[PDB]
Amino acid sequence: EVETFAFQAEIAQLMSLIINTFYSNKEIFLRELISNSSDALDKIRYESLTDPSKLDSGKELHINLIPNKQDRTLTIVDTGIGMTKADLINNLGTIAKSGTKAFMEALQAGADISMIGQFGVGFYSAYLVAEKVTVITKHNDDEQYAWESSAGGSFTVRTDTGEPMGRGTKVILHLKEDQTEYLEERRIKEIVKKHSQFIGYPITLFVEK
Amino acid sequence: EVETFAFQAEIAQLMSLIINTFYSNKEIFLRELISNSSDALDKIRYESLTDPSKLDSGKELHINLIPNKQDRTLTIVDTGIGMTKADLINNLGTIAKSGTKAFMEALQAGADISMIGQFGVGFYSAYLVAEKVTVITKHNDDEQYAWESSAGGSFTVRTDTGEPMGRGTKVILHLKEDQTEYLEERRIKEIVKKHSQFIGYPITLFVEK
Ligand SMILES: CC(C)c1cc(-c2n[nH]c(=O)n2-c2ccc3c(ccn3C)c2)c(O)cc1O
Ligand SMILES: CC(C)c1cc(-c2n[nH]c(=O)n2-c2ccc3c(ccn3C)c2)c(O)cc1O
Ligand SMILES: [Mg+2]
Repeated sequence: EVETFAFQAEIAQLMSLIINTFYSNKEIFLRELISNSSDALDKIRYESLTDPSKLDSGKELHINLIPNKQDRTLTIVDTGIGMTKADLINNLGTIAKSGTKAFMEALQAGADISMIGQFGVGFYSAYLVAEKVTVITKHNDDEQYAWESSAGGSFTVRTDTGEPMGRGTKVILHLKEDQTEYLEERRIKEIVKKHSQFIGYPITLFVEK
Repeated sequence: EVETFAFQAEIAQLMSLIINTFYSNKEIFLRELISNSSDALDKIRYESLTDPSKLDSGKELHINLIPNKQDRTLTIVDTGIGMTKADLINNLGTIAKSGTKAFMEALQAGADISMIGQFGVGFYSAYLVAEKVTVITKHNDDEQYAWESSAGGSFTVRTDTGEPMGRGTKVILHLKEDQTEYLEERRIKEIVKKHSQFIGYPITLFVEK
């Protein structure tokens, strides 16, 4: 079964702002997702200091970047703590209602779209480049779930009974037709170096066949 | 009773690096602490969406900056989620062993001390300016505790039975004698504007009598 939900009104506003504001510095989406993965990795790392069994679902803490030119998708995989079904539905674990409001007030006072991550809602910058986003996630305390949205005010959640991930989150960006530069190896490397050079976990850029 | 602990060896190394490396851009300490407070505020905000009683210990989410020229202290107060005694002792809730190692490897590959927060250990940059740091914290699930360290490889934890804080964390920096500029109103404002201008919670700079 696929369940369909409406975004809270503030998030629907934020998504529409991101989709419809003219803003050419779109590459910041990657740093925001990589920063989310690092946070999730910190979370499982910290919990595992008190309970080492929480790593039975996989001991390696890393981030993988997977371009696919045939599907026109960019996928960011991490082996972080993942999210429960309730986390997914509660705006992907973000404080999105209050962060959106503070963010949009900051935009009126001189802030820039690239500061979206300082308000806890950097995930939604995926819609700078993507027409649709899928989040597949597995938390130790729950089953594997897939969240999906093409904006337009709604999102879906379903169980993901295919290939298990052990533990972690996979964000699949279905890129807009004019944003395929973010599938290019040289472009991804350039962005990682500029905005995410020194982070606490290995980043592996997959190459294509 | 005051209990005395030894830092793990990696943290003692990191603290010694921060204290003994020549590095003039010391003002970044404030952004790191303010960023920690914002994270803790995000935490209580997110938990309160599922359980509004978690705000019975105080509903306002903010950050206060308190200089005191007579005591030569700078204090950052937030009403975030706070920390338990175990969190305090487990390196202040940080992943400090693994973050320190990754950080110091990053320092060898071109990173700079100001990137300390990208490795989850920004708190320890307090020792750029402070000879001693006190952390007084109150989490909903525990009693009020005071953590303290003047570096030198050890720290103390005691109960703090004086003035309750409801919920949150107070970081008291006892400034080094040559670092009193960070008590000046114009200096604090300048630093907040440069590094922490757009964040999701109000920052109030206290003035002095
Ligand atoms: C939100 C997006 C979809 C996302 C989430 C997680 C994730 N897995 N487990 C977690 O706790 N997180 C996480 C981490 C940071 C976050 C939130 C919410 C707000 N911030 C700042 C959630 C991830 O690893 C990658 C991601 O791109
Ligand atoms: C660590 C210092 C002392 C500190 C902690 C908390 C705090 N209270 N409750 C929390 O969870 N945190 C917190 C927040 C962020 C953190 C950690 C550890 C690593 N990062 C990145 C801890 C605070 O509000 C202010 C602070 O300066
Ligand atoms: Mg952060």
